[PDB]
Amino acid sequence: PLPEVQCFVFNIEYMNCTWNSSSEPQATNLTLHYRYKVSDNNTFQECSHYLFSKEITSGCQIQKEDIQLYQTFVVQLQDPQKPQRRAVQKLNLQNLVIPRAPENLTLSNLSESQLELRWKSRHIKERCLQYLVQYRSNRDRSWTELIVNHEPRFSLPSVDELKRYTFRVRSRYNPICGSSQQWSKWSQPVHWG
Amino acid sequence: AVKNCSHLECFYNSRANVSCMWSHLNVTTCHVHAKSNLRHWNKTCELTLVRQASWACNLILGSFPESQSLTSVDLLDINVVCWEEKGWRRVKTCDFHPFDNLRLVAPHSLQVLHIDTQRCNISWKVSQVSHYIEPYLEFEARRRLLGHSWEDASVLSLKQRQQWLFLEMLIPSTSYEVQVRVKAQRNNTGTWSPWSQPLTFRTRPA
Amino acid sequence: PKKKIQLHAEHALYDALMILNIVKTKLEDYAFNFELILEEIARLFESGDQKDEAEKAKRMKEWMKRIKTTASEDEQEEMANAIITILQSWIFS
Ligand SMILES: *[C@@H]1O[C@H](CO[C@@H]2O[C@@H](C)[C@@H](O)[C@@H](O)[C@@H]2O)[C@@H](O[C@@H]2O[C@H](CO)[C@@H](O[C@@H]3O[C@H](CO[C@H]4O[C@H](CO[C@H]5O[C@H](CO)[C@@H](O)[C@H](O)[C@@H]5O)[C@@H](O)[C@H](O)[C@@H]4O)[C@@H](O)[C@H](O[C@H]4O[C@H](CO)[C@@H](O)[C@H](O)[C@@H]4O)[C@@H]3O)[C@H](O)[C@H]2NC(C)=O)[C@H](O)[C@H]1NC(C)=O
Ligand SMILES: *[C@@H]1O[C@H](CO)[C@@H](O[C@@H]2O[C@H](CO)[C@@H](O)[C@H](O)[C@H]2NC(C)=O)[C@H](O)[C@H]1NC(C)=O
Ligand SMILES: *[C@@H]1O[C@H](CO)[C@@H](O)[C@H](O)[C@H]1NC(C)=O
Ligand SMILES: *[C@@H]1O[C@H](CO)[C@@H](O)[C@H](O)[C@H]1NC(C)=O
Repeated sequence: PLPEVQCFVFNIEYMNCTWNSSSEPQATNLTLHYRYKVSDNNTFQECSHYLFSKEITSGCQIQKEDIQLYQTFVVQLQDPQKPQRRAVQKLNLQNLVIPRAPENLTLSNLSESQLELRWKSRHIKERCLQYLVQYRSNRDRSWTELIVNHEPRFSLPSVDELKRYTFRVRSRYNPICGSSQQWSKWSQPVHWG
Repeated sequence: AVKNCSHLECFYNSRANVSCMWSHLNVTTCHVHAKSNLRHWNKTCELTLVRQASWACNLILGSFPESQSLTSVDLLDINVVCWEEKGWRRVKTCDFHPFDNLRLVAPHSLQVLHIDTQRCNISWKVSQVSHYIEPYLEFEARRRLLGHSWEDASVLSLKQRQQWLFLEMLIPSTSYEVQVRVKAQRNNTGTWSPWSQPLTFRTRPA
Repeated sequence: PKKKIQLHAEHALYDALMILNIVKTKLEDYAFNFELILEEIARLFESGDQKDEAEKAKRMKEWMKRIKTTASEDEQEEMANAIITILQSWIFS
């Protein structure tokens, strides 16, 4: 029984595939090979940059040069000593993308009544991402959350001048460019009041 | 606005309803023929007078209200025919791209969930919104004082899909009226939906 | 053009996602609409000298027809994911 590899594409900049080396009684130092489901260009390639846990391979890192989101990614873990001891996995990369937290949040006074929130994305296109805005007032009440789709702008039609508002957003690679379900880390909060 | 003919304007509710209005010797009966290029059917309706120089028609393209009768690549030829002495005479003929002429159904089910002396949360439901455009929903509401004008009112924008607004800075024991409307800004070629049935509410006294 | 196929691919994806939901739980209406969009996507690719992409669009149109009669649950998910993956590639790039 070999540990299952878990891959995550981070902001479509680099891919970190890792396996749990503690499952085996003796660290056998496994090897990872990958290829893509594309015809006439199909053959495996050994991991160029291995990750390490106690001088034993903990995982593998794949750079953007070797990342094709919309071609089925076939990863294969194997024991170098015993070749018959191998595990293969079929991964859709566009459903495993975790974005980097949105940055450059800006609040603007659209009117004396309403204010607008705008943010940006580092690497991924704004068309692809799906955002989740959270805002709460000076009362420190529970966050009021709602999802904005594919446009990095959020509207607050009515505001209380006495109350102090806070804002934070996080993105997701879903649903038109990928089907990823993991939300990104929260942005740095932006306050008004 | 329709591309091929000048004076005819038609609107698609993004589900199964296309409504055309004609802006105008004058004969008794006139009809509107619509035939899609991808679909084999041919729908017809009779124009009826609504106001001065305005005649309306309703092409019901489906059996369900939420049925997706047209797509983004559809193109139906809208023809206006009027019965004369010798019979049907083709008055107008034009092309019509449905998802470039979108006018959704007005928001409904407006109600107040919470109301304070200065705070108020108002909800509203939507109907006949296609899955094609549902993620791109946008809302605009206007709040007016009772007795004042709707053009005097303050129009608030919800550039996301919220379907509620929490109002602040409201005067105690004061009556307001609110209307909401909806749009999908994919390519911004469509127009705003009509204003919802106004909701009249009064804040708690001080 | 690329802007036209991007817009059509997003609407085709909404049909494909709705059908996948129906499969795992009006399917003829969404499938017929899906076929019309993929027909137009193929023609747009044919006009732009991208024969391989047009061949993919014609393939996905046939896969959708097979999905309503494919017995293998594992193959149904593969064909659904394959359609969705390609549409997302057209939307992204
Ligand atoms: C298929 O679609 C058609 C039309 O397409 C739709 O058009 C607009 C209205 C949007 O909903 C689009 O999303 C969509 O494409 C549907 O017919 C329309 O239905 C609406 C709602 O029922 C209706 O609007 C209401 O009309 C009420 C009065 O109706 C009677 O009179 C009119 C003639 O009106 C004339 O007189 C009035 C003064 O009395 C003038 O103000 C006006 O300018 C005209 O000169 C007549 O045509 C009708 O048949 C009736 O006999 C009116 O009271 C309502 O106002 C209230 O509600 C609105 C919100 O809807 C608020 O904003 C207001 O403040 C009020 O509170 C509405 O104005 C349209 O007139 C209908 N249009 C047509 C062409 O029939 C149809 O139902 C759909 N069918 C299906 C099966 O889905
Ligand atoms: C105004 O009312 C709406 C509707 O009840 C509230 O929307 C809820 O928001 C929370 C998170 O903020 C969600 O978990 C609920 O599912 C939402 N309900 C609905 C029906 O969408 C909204 O929070 C209220 N406004 C404020 C400021 O609290
Ligand atoms: C990269 O790999 C490391 C090592 O396993 C892991 O801790 C990390 O979560 C991976 N992803 C990122 C974005 O660092
Ligand atoms: C495990 O394999 C890696 C392969 O890069 C190697 O660098 C490392 O030295 C090996 N560890 C041991 C203990 O042999």
